[PDB]
Amino acid sequence: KPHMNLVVIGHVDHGKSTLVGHLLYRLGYIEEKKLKELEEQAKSRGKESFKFAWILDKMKEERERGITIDLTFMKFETKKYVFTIIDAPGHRDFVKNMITGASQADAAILVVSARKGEFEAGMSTEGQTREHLLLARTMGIEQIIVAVNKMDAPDVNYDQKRYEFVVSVLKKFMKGLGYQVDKIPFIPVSAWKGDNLIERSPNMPWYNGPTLVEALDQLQPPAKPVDKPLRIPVQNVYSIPGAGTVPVGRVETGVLRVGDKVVFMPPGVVGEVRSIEMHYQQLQQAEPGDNIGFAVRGVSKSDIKRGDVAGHLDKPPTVAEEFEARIFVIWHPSAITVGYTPVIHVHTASVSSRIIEIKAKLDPKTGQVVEQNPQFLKAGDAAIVRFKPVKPLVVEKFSEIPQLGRFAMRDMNRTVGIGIVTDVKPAKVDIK
Amino acid sequence: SHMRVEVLDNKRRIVRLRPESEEDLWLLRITLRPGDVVRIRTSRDVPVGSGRKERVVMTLRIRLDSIEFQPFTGKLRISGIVVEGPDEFGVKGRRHSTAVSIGTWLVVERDKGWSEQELERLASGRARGTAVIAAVDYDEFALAVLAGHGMKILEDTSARLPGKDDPSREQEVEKYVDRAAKRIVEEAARHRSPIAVIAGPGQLKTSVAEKVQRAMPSLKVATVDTSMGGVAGVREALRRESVTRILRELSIVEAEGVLEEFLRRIAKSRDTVAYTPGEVLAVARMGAVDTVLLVDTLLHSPDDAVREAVDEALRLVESMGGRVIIIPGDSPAGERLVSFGGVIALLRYPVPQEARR
Ligand SMILES: Nc1nc2c(ncn2[C@@H]2O[C@H](COP(=O)(O)OP(=O)(O)OP(=O)(O)O)[C@@H](O)[C@H]2O)c(=O)[nH]1
Ligand SMILES: [Mg+2]
Repeated sequence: KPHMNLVVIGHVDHGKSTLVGHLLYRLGYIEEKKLKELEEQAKSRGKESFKFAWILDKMKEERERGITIDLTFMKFETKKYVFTIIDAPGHRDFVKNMITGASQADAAILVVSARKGEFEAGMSTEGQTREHLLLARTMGIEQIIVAVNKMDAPDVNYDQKRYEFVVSVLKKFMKGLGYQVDKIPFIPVSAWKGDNLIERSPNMPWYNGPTLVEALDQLQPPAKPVDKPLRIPVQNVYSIPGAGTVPVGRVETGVLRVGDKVVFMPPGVVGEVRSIEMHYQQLQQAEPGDNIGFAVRGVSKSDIKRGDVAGHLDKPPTVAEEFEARIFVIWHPSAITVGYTPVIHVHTASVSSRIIEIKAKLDPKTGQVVEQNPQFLKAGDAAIVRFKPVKPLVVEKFSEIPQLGRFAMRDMNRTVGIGIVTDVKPAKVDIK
Repeated sequence: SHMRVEVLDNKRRIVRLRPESEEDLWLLRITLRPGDVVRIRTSRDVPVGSGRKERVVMTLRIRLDSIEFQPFTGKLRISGIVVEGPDEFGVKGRRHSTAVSIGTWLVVERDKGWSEQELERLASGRARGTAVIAAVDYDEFALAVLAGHGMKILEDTSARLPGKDDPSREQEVEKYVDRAAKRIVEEAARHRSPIAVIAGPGQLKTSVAEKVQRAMPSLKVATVDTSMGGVAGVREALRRESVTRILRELSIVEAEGVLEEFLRRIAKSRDTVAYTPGEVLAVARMGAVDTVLLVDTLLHSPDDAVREAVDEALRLVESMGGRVIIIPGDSPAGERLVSFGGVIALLRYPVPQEARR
C-alpha cells in the first residue's frame, strides 16, 4: 500500500488545522475522550472553535494565538494509500516552515476560505493563498487538491454562486503559474461541520464532484529515484531516550539501511545508523518518499540541525561555496543588484546568499541572453545569477537532484524570487 | 563630551586636540590623511647602554603613513616614519607605530592648511553611545552591538531546540530565552548600552525583552516585529520604521534610508543618482548632490588620485548645502556599496549621463 506526503497550505486561519483534525476524527483516528478534553480545554481558555485545530497545534505560543507556527505530522490511510499529512502555518511570519513542508510534500491540500473578506485577503497581492501556491509550485508540487472551505459560514451558507466565484479567481491564477487547472478538484467543504470531507454533503446537492477522501485516492504517487545518491534533508533533530540523537526527514533520493554509515553536510559529521522508524514502525530500510526518524551512533544533537542533509560517505551532499542559478523576480520594490542578499530557501534549509554576479538578463518569452552583466533586475526579470551563501549550504544542480536544486528567494517577509540551480562550486569536503 | 580642538598657528596648519570618546577616534579616522605629521608622547626601546635596553618616554613627530580603526576597541592605530625626536636617540628615519587612545594628546600638522569644515567635523562628535540589537525565533538567535561608526556580531547561534511534539519542549524554550536574555544583558553592560532593540516574529522577543528589562531596569528596551531571528533579523530590524526612528542618530542606520532611496531611483528615475568616485565628483561640481553616502575605506584608498577626488567631491557637496554620510565598510549598508565603488549620491535634479564628464 503506497505512501505519500501531503502538505496542508493556505492563508492564515482559513481552516487548515481544523480541516486536518476533523478529517482524522471522522476517519476514526481520534478518541472521543480526547476530542472532548480538547473541547473543554479550548472553551476554558480564550479559544473555543479550536478543538479540531488543537489536535495539531500544541506549542505554547500556538494555542494562545491561536496560530500554527511549525509543521505537525500525522499518519492515516485511505482505501488506496497511507498518508503523512503535514499541517503548515499560514501566518506570514512563518512561511519559512511552510516551505520546508512543501519541499517534503508529494501533494498539497490548498485550503481557501469562501468567507466574504477572507478569500480576498488570501488572494490579494500580499496574501498567502497566493504565496503558498507560488511556493508549492517552485518547490515542485504538481498534485494539488483545493478545498474551498468555511462553506457553512453565515456569509457563505453553501452558496454555489460563491464557490463558483472563488474557483474562477483561483483557476485564473493557478493557470498562469503553469497548472493544468481543469485536471484538479475544487471541493466545497466545511472543515468545522464536516461537509464533503468523507461522505456527500446534503447541503450542497449541486456539487457532484469528489469528496476530500475521494480526491485523495485519485492522487497518483510519484517516482522513486533509487540509483541516485542518498539525500535526506533533515527537518528536525531529537534527543530520544532508548534511541540517542535522531534526525527526522523525508528520504529524497537513494536508499538508507540500518547499519549504513552516513555523513551530515555541511557539518561533516559522521555516524552509524542504528535504527529507522517511520510512523512508529521499525524499518530495515527507507525508500525515497519515506518520512523517517533514524538513530545515529556517534553524533550529538549539537552537531546537526534542520537544513543539514544526510548522505553516504561514498557520495556526500554537495556544499556550495558558490552556486549559479536561473531565477525569476516575482516581486521587489525597486532594483536588485550585485550585493543583494536575500535568504535562500532550499529543501529544509534557509540561508542568506549574496548575489555576486548578474551574469545575464534573459528574454522573458524565449529565454535568450538579452543583456550580459546588467546593472540591475526588477520584477519580473528572468536572469542567470551567481550566489555566495553567507554560511555553508547544501545545494545540488537541478538537473541532478531537483529537490535539492529548486528554491525561493525571500527578503523582508516577502517572496522576492524563485530559481533553479544550474551550477555549483563545491567546497572542500571536511569529515569528522 | 566632544573633541577639544584648538588651532595653534596663524597659518592654521597646526592643530592640538584630544579625543575624549571613541567617536572622536572615528572622527580622526575619517579626517587624518597620509602625509599628515603628528606629534605624540609615546615611548620606545632605546639601546642605552651596553647590551641593555631601557623603555623611554619620548616625543616624536611622525609623518603618518597608516591610519587604522577597528570599532569597539577605543584605539586608533597609527604608523609612519619618524621625522623628528630627541637627537640623543637617533630615531629619525625609523618607523614608529603606536595607537592613539582616548585621552591621548596629539598635535597634527597639515601642510595644505586645516580647512574650516575639517575643524568643525573634528569637533562635531556628540559622544553618542552604543546600542545592542538582537533577533530571536525558534531557529536562531543573534546579538549585535551598534555604534555610529561600526557594527559587530556578538552572538550567532542555532537554537538546537526540539521539534514541537517533544515532551518538555516548553522547558527547553524557557532555557533558550533565559540564555538569550543573559547574553543581551551581558553585552549591554559590557558596552554601556542605554538601548536594547529586541527583534523577531511573534512572542519570543517579548519573553526575552521582559527578562532583560527586569535585570536592567534603567535600560531602554524596545521590541520590533521582524520576519525572522538570527543575523538576517538583526539586519531586517535595522530597516524597520521604529528602529530607524530610535536609532536615527546613527550613521549606520541613516545609511539604510539613503540606500533604499538610491535603489528606488536606479529603477524609477536613473538620472537622479550617481555612484563611483569619478561620477560623484562630476555631479558634485555641478551642484547637483543632495546627499552622498560613502564608505570610509575610500578616504584611505592607496590610490592618491581617488583620495583627492573623493575629498574634493565631499568638500564640494558640503559647500553647496549637501549632506555627507560616512560609514564603515564593515556595515550592512557599506557592503551594499562596494558594488557601486563605495560611493553613491542622491541628486537634486536629473543629470543626463552624457553630461557627467
Ligand atoms: N464556520 C467555519 N469556521 C471554520 C471552518 N474552518 C475553520 N474555521 C474557523 O477558523 C478559525 C481558524 O481555524 P484554524 O484551523 O486554526 O485555521 P488555520 O488555517 O489552520 O490557522 P493557521 O494555521 O494559523 O493559519 C477557527 O476558529 C475555526 O473554527 C469552517 O469550515 N467553517
Ligand atoms: Mg493551523
